[PDB]
Amino acid sequence: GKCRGLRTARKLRSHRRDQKWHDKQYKKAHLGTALKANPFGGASHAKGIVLEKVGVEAKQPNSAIRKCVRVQLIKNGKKITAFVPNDGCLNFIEENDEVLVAGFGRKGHAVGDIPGVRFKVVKVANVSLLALYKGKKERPR
Amino acid sequence: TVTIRTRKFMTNRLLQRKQMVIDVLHPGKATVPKTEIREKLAKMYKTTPDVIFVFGFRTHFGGGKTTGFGMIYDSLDYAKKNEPKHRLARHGLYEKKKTSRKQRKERKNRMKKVRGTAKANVGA
Amino acid sequence: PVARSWVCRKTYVTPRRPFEKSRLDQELKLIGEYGLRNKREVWRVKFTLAKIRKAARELLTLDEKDPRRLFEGNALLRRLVRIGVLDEGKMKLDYILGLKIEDFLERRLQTQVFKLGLAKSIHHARVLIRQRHIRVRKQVVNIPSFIVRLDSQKHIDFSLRSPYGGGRPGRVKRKNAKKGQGGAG
Amino acid sequence: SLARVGKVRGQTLKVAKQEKKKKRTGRAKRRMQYNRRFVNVVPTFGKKKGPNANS
RNA sequence: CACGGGUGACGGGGAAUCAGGGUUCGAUUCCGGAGAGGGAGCCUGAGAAACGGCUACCACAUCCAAGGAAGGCAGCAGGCGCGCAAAUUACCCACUCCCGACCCGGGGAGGUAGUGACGAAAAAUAACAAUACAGGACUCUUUCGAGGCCCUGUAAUUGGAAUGAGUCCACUUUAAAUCCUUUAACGAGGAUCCAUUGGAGGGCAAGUCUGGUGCCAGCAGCCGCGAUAAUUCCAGCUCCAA
Repeated sequence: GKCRGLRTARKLRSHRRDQKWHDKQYKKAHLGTALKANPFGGASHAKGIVLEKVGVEAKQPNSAIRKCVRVQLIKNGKKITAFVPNDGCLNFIEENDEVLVAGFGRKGHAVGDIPGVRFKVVKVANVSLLALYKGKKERPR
Repeated sequence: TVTIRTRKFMTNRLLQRKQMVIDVLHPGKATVPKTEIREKLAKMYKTTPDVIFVFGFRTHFGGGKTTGFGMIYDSLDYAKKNEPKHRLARHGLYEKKKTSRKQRKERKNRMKKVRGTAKANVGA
Repeated sequence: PVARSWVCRKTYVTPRRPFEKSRLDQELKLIGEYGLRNKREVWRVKFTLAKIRKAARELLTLDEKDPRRLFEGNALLRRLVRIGVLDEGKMKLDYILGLKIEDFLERRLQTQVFKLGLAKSIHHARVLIRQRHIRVRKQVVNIPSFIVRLDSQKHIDFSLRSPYGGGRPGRVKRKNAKKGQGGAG
Repeated sequence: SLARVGKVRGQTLKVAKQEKKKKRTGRAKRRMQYNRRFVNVVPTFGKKKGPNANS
């Protein structure tokens, strides 16, 4: 503390109440701007519609062509670059398919070699991409 | 080898009965039936087995001890005075109704609509 | 509004660091010494030890000749005596803190059957507990988490309905007898 | 581009799973684990190699 | 710090994390407040601005013979939509209580069944013996080798002994059932009656093993791997965590 009076409790409370807003996590938790700008809306998963598939060039030293999907959500209609995690799992996703999109773990941040892509794909038309990669289930045709 | 002990013995004159907790020890066999329970309580208490109603057996783990509750009345008139009709029907001196509750609710709400003496004509 | 309890409590607490080499070494030695099933079987006894030692520290922080301190201390020492981990001459609340996980695991009924010697191994004793051949005071104990009391330690023997004791033989003996009578005629 | 999806998974050779005796589980698995950790080996001089260490 | 605005604010007893301090949630079985799509008004009645009460407007919506009548599931189940997201159009007043003219009748309050890996507790998927072997506390021998008074483990080498998942008489449980326990007769040697979920550079435990790819495909929460010798990719084996 800075002021050490005997009855400065309202001064300390008002000063800490004004200085909590300068923290990033407190502002992200207590203002509705980030919660409105979040396409999930404070959620963990969201269903959407595949509209196109984009090959994104990777970053710095590690170079690759990552396979992202432009997903248009249902509850907001916003468009998200979602990442297809496993190998060979882009061919399981076609145009105009309802896929499930979640975060990646860094709480809204592009991770590693993939620039500007925050989210990833979990399930593809009520069939998970993990099962499509393992070969346990079959895509309904 | 089936042994019946009676704990928590109580004489309820306001209920006109005796009551006890029955502990049945049966070494190396299955659960004895309520008919054999009533017979052994009859030959123990030297009374008629018609007023001996025993219910609620619980078998402990291992298979050598069961515990239930029992009461012994004085007469069948007193048993029908204060004894539940379902446990009377367990032994067979009473028969309850057979009309099920959903059809009874449907019949009651149909009789609620039609007003007059014709409710007997509405019901069945 | 329904009539039920909604009262539960986790008996185990996972450690803070998941992959400590010394902690995994100690738990692996504990299971390989006392015949346990997994790591939760270690962690729940570790958390009961945490409860007992935390209560002992809370009593030793209290002042001497305090009624709550003497009451809780005598109750905890009575519990330790009746579960049989602490000796009858060591019934003092200052000696609770010098007690160990191995002394808690020595009072398991699997370890008690192995120390009385009616079984062959610790895991074979657990096999006997599973297969229900033993009883404790005319009560079959199927679950090896039974805390054996010091008064009930000498009452551990084979059960009544048991092919290893005074009972009917089992499936393999009946099948061998049936095959022998079918081969004889 | 987007035309090389699943290239390595398409061009590698599929090797079938080798048959094997089924593993003991649970308390027997941890007992066998303790038996292959401690009571079989002896304390030798130098750095002790790992379980999967091969030459 | 009035007034004004916002709240993904009903308030509290409480829940999680916790040294001490605090931080977050609380709609949720206990109490108090508000209401039956939105307001407003009233009879009855001790108690209502009541909605399984009415009376007018807005929005939704049913049958009609076209004159009319009639509704309020944020109750119980159930249906559509919205969704990342959540169960049967079952049985009963027997357990706990309530109502009435009341010992008797009723109660989608409540209780019992069906789905259920939110979650909490216990806990199967084996053990023993014999042979070949690899070694530890002793006697002898400089080693090589021998003995077992005491041992520990491995091996589709072999052997019985025991039990449970399940099927299933019967008893018990219960308003009638269901589940638990007991009990006949069945039911295990690849005991096929087969346990998976993630990783193996560091954090953080675990191959510089084998084949292919060659800054491609892909791995990786962070640093970082991958340009024809990849301990980090894809597969086989092995190991590690639960």
